[PDB]
Amino acid sequence: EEAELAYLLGELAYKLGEYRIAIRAYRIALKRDPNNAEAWYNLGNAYYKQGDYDEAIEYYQKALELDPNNAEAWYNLGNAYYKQGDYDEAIEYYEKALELDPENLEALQNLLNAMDKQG
Amino acid sequence: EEAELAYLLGELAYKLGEYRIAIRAYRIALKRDPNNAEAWYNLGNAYYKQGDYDEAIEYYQKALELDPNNAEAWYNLGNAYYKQGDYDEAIEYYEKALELDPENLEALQNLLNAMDKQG
Amino acid sequence: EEAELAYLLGELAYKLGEYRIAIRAYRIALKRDPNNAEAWYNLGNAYYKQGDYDEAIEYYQKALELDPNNAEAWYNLGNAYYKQGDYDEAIEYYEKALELDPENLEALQNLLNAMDKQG
Amino acid sequence: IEEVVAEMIDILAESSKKSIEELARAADNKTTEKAVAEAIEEIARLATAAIQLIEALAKNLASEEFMARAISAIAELAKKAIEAIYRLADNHTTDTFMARAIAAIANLAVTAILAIAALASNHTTEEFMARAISAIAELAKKAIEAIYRLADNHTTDKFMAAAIEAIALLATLAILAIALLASNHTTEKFMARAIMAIAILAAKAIEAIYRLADNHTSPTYIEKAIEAIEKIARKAIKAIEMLAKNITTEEYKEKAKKIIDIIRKLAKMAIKKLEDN
Amino acid sequence: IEEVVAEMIDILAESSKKSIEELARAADNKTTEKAVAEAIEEIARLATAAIQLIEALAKNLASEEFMARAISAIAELAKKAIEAIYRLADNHTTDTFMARAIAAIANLAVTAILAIAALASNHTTEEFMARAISAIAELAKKA
Repeated sequence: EEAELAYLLGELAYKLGEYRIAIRAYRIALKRDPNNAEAWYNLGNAYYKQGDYDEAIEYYQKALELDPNNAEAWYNLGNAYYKQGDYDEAIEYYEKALELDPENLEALQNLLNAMDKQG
Repeated sequence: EEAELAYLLGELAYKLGEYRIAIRAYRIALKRDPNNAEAWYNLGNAYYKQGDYDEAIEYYQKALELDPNNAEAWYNLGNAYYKQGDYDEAIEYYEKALELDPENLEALQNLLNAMDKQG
Repeated sequence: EEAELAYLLGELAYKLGEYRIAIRAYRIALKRDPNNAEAWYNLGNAYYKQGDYDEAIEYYQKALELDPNNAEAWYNLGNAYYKQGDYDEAIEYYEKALELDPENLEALQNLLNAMDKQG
Repeated sequence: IEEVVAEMIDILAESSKKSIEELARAADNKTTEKAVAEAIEEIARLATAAIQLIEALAKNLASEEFMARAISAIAELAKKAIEAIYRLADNHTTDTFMARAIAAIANLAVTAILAIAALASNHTTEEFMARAISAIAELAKKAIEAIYRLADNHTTDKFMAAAIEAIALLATLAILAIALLASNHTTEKFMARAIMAIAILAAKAIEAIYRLADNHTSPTYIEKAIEAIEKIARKAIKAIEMLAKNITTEEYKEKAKKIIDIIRKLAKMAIKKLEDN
Repeated sequence: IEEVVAEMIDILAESSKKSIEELARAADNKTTEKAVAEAIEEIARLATAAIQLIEALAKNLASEEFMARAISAIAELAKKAIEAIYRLADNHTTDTFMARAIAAIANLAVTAILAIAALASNHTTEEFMARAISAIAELAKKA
């Protein structure tokens, strides 16, 4: 099962902070299995960690289509939009993350900040 | 040789303490090559480290059928039985580990303790 | 793409200092793709790090045939020859590394030392 | 005339800033705690006096451009005094002079804020009132952060309660000062800005308190932190409602409600976590 | 507006009163004369500053009910500062810090009295002016 090994290599490298490696390994795992929502999410996270926000947004969105209840992905999607200055989108996604998980204090604070920057 | 890569990923993750990853990688390596005694042994060790003693026992036993001279596996098999309260078995396996390696002080001490708990 | 995963596993293990693992993974990556100059180079480096200078020389030479502008490989090829006492070769390779990169202070110093040991 | 009054203000401000820097340098290069204590008190004493002289002169400036310059001079001096104290007073194994630093920072922030509001109330243009609101909010945030950071540099929980109370004080007065100036706005655009300024400051005050209280097991600090958090939310919300009542465009009232609900959630969530500790 | 200004005054007054009590406690439990000297000066310094901030805010209160609250806040803080100093500064074999205590008490009384008169002059009702007179007389007697 090359797809699982690709996944495992990706996860190990990711956990160790070796994002360059993690990205290549996840691309392989996903090429073989496009429905791996977790790999899409972590692929997006590796880009996010590198400041590659455009990629982080695309991949977070795919992970969410596969799994709409991933509150953390909603939160980070909002964060990437926020970082790019897209406050209208940041608000929309922080609100979803909170509906799924009201305990996310960071989302509440970032939500309020996005509202300040908005218009 | 996917089986060797699975083995290598397993060993790297194991060495780094990432037992969750090591287990999945070893299962793949063994699925492809059931005679890999070393992988069976390390598979059992990863479970042992996690407190998963029932699995550690099964896998240690398989590694030993493939390689009866593995004193360390005999020792750890005895330890898993000991941890579960099976003192009769712990005694039997500590004795074998010692026949293979008389220098194992821990086995001697655990052997005596198992004898105390026995009956 | 097993060859890429083999490469990635090799690079991760190498970076972490697990040269035993890195070597086996690189051998697999190269078996599948003999033109991977970078893998040849890092394969040679893992041996170099272990004191396995004969292997380090062979693999550095292959990496260089594939990529003659690799100043670092020229430098390390010279270092392996130097370590074995082959000062005539060490001189030849330090000079090439310097032609490619004049800033390599270590090559200049080692070059002068090789000249002292020479004849 | 305005030129003369404004020049006198700029002169006093430059003299005061230089003196603060020199006091800090004089003590920063010493190994004597007493030298530092004197610099902490002298910086605060000087900045306070300078602010009061500026206010007295600033009252003779009828023009908005000039009042804005006076406000800036006060705000700049006050923030410089706070930074000088934060650095000057840091470390000391966290056992010596932390109480002085907290009190000094909070006291300077109070004087500067009230002084700004005192002058700011004479602007008749919403744009200028908005600038004053920002100046108050920025001073309040800087004072809160300096106090917060000193409190978390601590090696032991000595004086964390002072930090908790000082933050609650500054946030409460700054909120009221904003509401006070904001009560003179007539356009929803500006009323909305005042509401966000309050909400944000309230959120920052709550988070700083929460984090300090949540850093270690501390049942009596938890009791203080919880009341401070609820207190801040009460003041922030009432201020928002008072301003919100003057909005007649609806969409803006909906936004004010969202803001209030966010504040309520922040207070409740922060409290629940502190209660569980 | 009056509600806001009045609230700010009450807040400053409560903070100031607590701090005076704490300074007195911190020094009351010490055996070092210097700790006491600092508390004597800090109580007076603080109360003086607090009074001045209250006066500045109080000037924005046109309503008599609110001015009366501001007057009370000044008077209450001033008398608390005086009591704290009296107790804090007592004894000391009567050789140490009596001069500081006398000056501090008299100076606080002067600041508080003049500040009250400054606000009190804006009442237009005889009943309120009478309250201010009483407040002044009580501070003078306590000092």
